[PDB]
Amino acid sequence: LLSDKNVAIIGGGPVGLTMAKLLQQNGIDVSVYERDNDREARIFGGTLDLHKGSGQEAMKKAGLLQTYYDLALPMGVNIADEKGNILSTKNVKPENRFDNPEINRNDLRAILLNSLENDTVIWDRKLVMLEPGKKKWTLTFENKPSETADLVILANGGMSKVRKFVTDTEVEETGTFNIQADIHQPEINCPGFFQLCNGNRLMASHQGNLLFANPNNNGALHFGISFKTPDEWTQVDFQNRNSVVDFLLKEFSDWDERYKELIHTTLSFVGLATRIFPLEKPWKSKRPLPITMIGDAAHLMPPFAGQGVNSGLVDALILSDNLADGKFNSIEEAVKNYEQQMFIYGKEAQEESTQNEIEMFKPDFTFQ
Ligand SMILES: Cc1cc2nc3c(=O)[nH]c(=O)nc-3n(C[C@H](O)[C@H](O)[C@H](O)COP(=O)(O)OP(=O)(O)OC[C@H]3O[C@@H](n4cnc5c(N)ncnc54)[C@H](O)[C@@H]3O)c2cc1C
Ligand SMILES: CN(C)[C@@H]1C(O)=C(C(N)=O)C(=O)[C@@]2(O)C(O)=C3C(=O)c4c(O)ccc(I)c4C[C@H]3C[C@@H]12
Repeated sequence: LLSDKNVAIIGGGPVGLTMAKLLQQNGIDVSVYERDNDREARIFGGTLDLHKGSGQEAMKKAGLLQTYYDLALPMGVNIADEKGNILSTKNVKPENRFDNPEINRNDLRAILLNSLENDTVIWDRKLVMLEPGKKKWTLTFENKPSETADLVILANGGMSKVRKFVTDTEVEETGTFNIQADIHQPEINCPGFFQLCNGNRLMASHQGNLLFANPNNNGALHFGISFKTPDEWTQVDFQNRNSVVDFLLKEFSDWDERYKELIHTTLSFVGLATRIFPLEKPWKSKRPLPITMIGDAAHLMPPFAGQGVNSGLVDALILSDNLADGKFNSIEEAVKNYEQQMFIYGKEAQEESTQNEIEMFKPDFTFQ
């Protein structure tokens, strides 16, 4: 159905690599073009958890579920207030494979990459421009040779700049903001807080500020602080750690010293306004050649419903299935169908994540 043709996946995240695998195992010629310099580029962020009905199904179809279980770490959850512990949900042994197990992002990438043929991914390729030829797409990469493909799948994340041939829809800010950081040797560097986590994830919310932590992301503590974006904003510089610290100390002044210590020992902070790429409007029905989008390029949504990668890996599964069978008359029909399905579950997820985002920042929120 792609019989004499080649496919170009833009972006080698979890969604794009998985796409690559499901396509490659059906004999389809595919390349992944990835901005990052090489296999070993550190991916910043906390862990991902694949769910039994969605994410795990993609891995299962990929022959990678067991490997995901082997590397993934199930975790409990503690809910704390701006000092003490309010609930402790440890994982029960029949729930430990179950829509739980936390995996590190480099670990996940290493599983996917290893499952692929050699030289499927081409590194150090930043797609800047896309241009429709007669029977093929011409792809322009910063300071590197251009390439052509019959079908482009955009898997290049929520801030993809190369979406115009699918949709004119734009990324939007939702009104909240996130500060993320890693602490190494958390047991040395934030002892008291590491001891509150006690090997579990931790969440606390108080007076509009939400704190989330995972104490064991391959031995690093990853934490996030989220809040309604200030009307003043931006007016904090994420390059000057001092300006961030000062801001967080004002905001967190009521909180226990163990949380303050977290802000104190962090070397480097990443500030990111929550964004949504809303599935508000249908995508373009007239397109010059075959192109589509999966993952966060398709449906970037706030990270508070835990959804995100899961619906992206479902996109992978539905799309590859659709491309394989030759049930459809044309690539263009296969894409249309995938997109129809994705609009439905994607909108579901976006509503869930939006409503949770609203719920959580509602002034008097508590996690139970
Ligand atoms: C702070 C934060 C916390 C999150 N927490 C969770 C969570 O707990 N659970 C969850 O399910 N989701 C979470 N998400 C969402 C989740 O991380 C993403 O949904 C997932 O990584 C999306 O996969 P993706 O591969 O589609 O996008 P990405 O993961 O963003 O992959 C995009 C890839 O494309 C590359 N790329 C970008 N531009 C180009 C280009 N021009 N050319 C070539 N390559 C390019 C990038 O290098 C990257 O490799 C979170 C997101 C954020 C920001
Ligand atoms: C991205 N950032 C806002 C948060 C974060 O920093 C962490 C983390 N552990 O560092 C996370 O754990 C996070 O990625 C994350 O995983 C979250 C969830 O899984 C989640 C959920 O599944 C259902 C309801 C709620 I409500 C949440 C909270 C979300 C918090 C997310």
